Amino acid sequence: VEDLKVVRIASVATNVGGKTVYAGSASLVVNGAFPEELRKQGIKVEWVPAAMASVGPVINEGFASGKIDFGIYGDLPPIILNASKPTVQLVAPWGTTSNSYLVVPKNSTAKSIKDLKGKKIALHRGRPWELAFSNLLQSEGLTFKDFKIVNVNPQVGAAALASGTVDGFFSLFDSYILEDRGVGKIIWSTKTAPVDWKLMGGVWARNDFVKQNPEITQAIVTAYLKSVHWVAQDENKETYIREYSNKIYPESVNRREYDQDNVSWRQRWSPLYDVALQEHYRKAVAYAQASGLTRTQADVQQMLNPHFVATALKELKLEGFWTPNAENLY
Repeated sequence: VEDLKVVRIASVATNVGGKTVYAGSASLVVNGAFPEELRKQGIKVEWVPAAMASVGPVINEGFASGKIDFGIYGDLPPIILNASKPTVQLVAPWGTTSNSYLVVPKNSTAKSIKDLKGKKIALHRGRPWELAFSNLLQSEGLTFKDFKIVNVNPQVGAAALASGTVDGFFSLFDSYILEDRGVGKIIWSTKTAPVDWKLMGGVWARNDFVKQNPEITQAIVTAYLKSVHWVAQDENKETYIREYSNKIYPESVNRREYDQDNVSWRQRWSPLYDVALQEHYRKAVAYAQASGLTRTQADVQQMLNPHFVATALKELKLEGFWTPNAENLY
């Protein structure tokens, strides 16, 4: 019978064939040594699992009402929350969560986005990967104006491309299934893009919680990075793939997401607040407003707090384990 501090931590969760998937980082932290190590510190973690579209009325809302303290999820929601009012801080970046991919029907002429001018492209609007799409367009001097954008989820979009109902499909690693059923081909991917075009996020903390409890916040961040250091070693890549990845999809699909990438296995897990992170966040906040997800732009600086990872890396002797990325002069 101990005197524990209850710390409420949210994650995005999904039940697949009797089990629960958590968005990459969380599964490792929910299923690893993290809860137990915090227990030694006098901290009881309590999980607040959230279905993939309860994120607003459960996570952002729990943050808003102070009923949640930490949240392990993507950068898009907390950006939307923070625009309304500064509420939440990034205290541990989880690295780069996903590449994005351009897929064309198996028998297509198309070799790069240029070839799809005036064509139908299936894209789930208002999703983080829309930023990568926008970037790619910008990179080659194009706009949304130059395409008919079919706004559909990845499943409808996948079915549509397989049919030849669209001429292109922009999505994440679910794209590989289309290659496997022999009905699509990937022709572009963020594996050839700057690091900031990749999806991000991590461990978000309620601003008031941090201000009141720097010590506990630190214990969480230090404990988090311990888990991350463990998974970021190559010998544990296969364990991650088999135990902690996205089980909606076959292991080979999950495995291909990391294949031939310009970011190593270890670097995918980087918690560094490097130039490429800052830039991604600057870019993401601009896109959130332009796509009308928010009226306002969140102050990027007040939303990023590098103090805890800095303390943790010194404490864990991991100051040289990751390397900071610079601005990619594209």
